[PDB]
Amino acid sequence: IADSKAELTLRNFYFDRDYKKDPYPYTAARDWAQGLIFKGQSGYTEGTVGFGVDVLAMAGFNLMGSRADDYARSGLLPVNTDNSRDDYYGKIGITGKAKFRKNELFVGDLVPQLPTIFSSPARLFPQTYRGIRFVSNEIPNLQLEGFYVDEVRQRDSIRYTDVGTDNINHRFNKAATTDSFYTLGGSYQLKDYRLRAYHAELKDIYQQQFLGFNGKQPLNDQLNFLSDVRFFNSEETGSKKIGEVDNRHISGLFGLNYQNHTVSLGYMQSFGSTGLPFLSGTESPVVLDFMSSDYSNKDEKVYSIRYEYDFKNARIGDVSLNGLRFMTRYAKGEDIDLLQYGDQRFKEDSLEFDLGYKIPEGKLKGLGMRARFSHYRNDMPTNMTFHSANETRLNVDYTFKF
Ligand SMILES: CCCCCCCCOCCOCCOCCOCCO
Ligand SMILES: CCCCCCCCOCCOCCOCCOCCO
Ligand SMILES: [Ca+2]
Ligand SMILES: [Ca+2]
Ligand SMILES: [Ca+2]
Ligand SMILES: [Ca+2]
Repeated sequence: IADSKAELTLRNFYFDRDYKKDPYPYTAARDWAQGLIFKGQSGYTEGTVGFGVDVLAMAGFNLMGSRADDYARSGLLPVNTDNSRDDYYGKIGITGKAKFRKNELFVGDLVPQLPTIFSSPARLFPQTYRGIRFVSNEIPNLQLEGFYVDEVRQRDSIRYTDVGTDNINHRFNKAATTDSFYTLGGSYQLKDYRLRAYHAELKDIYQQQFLGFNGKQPLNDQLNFLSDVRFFNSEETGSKKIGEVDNRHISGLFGLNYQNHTVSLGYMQSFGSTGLPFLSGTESPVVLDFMSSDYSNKDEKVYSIRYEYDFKNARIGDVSLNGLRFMTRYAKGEDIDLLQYGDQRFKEDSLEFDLGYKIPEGKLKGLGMRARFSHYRNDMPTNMTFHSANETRLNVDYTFKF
């Protein structure tokens, strides 16, 4: 007990991606949902080997009634083959764990957080996987980790299904599934920088390596230089169920932080015969994580700029603004090759705004609210995955810690 941990989160999420050109038959992807999530992580039994258990429990509700059925699926709620939402969905993940010195083994339901396998947090509930995770912290400053998983339960699903890939913008021959995925590597923490390397195989689909670093380095007493750089290398393997895969992808975001301001510039580029592959049900793993597209197409070059302010030291009269944060960012992607268009190339851009407030003290401490807006355009054909849209996400969350 004594080192157990538990939290209960209540979430209200409205999602509206309002398509500019109403690609028949939908005017928007939209849903309004509420969710409860319980996350419990026990400590370990005493013994040379210690044992414990972790649990994740999720209950979600539709707040739009049958009205929801006239819109394209958001991902907040399960949607049936006639487009009707399920009005309620519930699901439980359990994990058994064992520890020997600073080595831990986890078997069951998992929420991976690696560049080769990163559970999507971007809808109501987390994506989860079923398998085995091993983590060693025996080496100071280095965390070694691996996953072997064979099923995935998507954020908007109550069922485990086979691991695999989605087909974004017809990037590959098809979306495919398979029976296993494994990844292993490590993360090394320096004073001001973290360095990471991982290898992954999605059986008969692709192999992928990652190298990356991120840091926050003081240039003097008041100015910090922030960096996050990610490199992927991907190739097809085995029976090559999605066909050729041939990609290198580099992305970086570089920022200056001064007196609670941050200004950053971002760059991405894809190289190779294809775009970037990654697991189904989740966002691209590259540095720029925008609302309305993955920005990860074959040959796409991406330029971005970002501004943020943390209002920790700001006030409006007697009202402290601590717990307010503002961000805005713009990205443009060009030289997009959709493969089936000869020498034609495509382009896309996004202007986003993000305002979040978390109550810092008092009775309502822990209550958070966020509003995000994206104006997204592209000149891509109508059979592609992402369409010009004005996208709004509104969140109100409250977490109780036990
Ligand atoms: C209720 C206010 C919501 C405001 C949202 C828009 C914010 C645009 O924000 C940037 C705000 O920061 C301006 C303050 O300038 C201070 C000067 O430099 C040092 C301050 O730490
Ligand atoms: C839409 C334009 C891009 C963002 C520009 C922001 C430029 C500065 O705007 C400041 C607006 O005010 C925010 C409210 O600030 C309250 C207190 O800040 C106190 C700083 O000590
Ligand atoms: Ca519309
Ligand atoms: Ca159903
Ligand atoms: Ca319904
Ligand atoms: Ca090849």
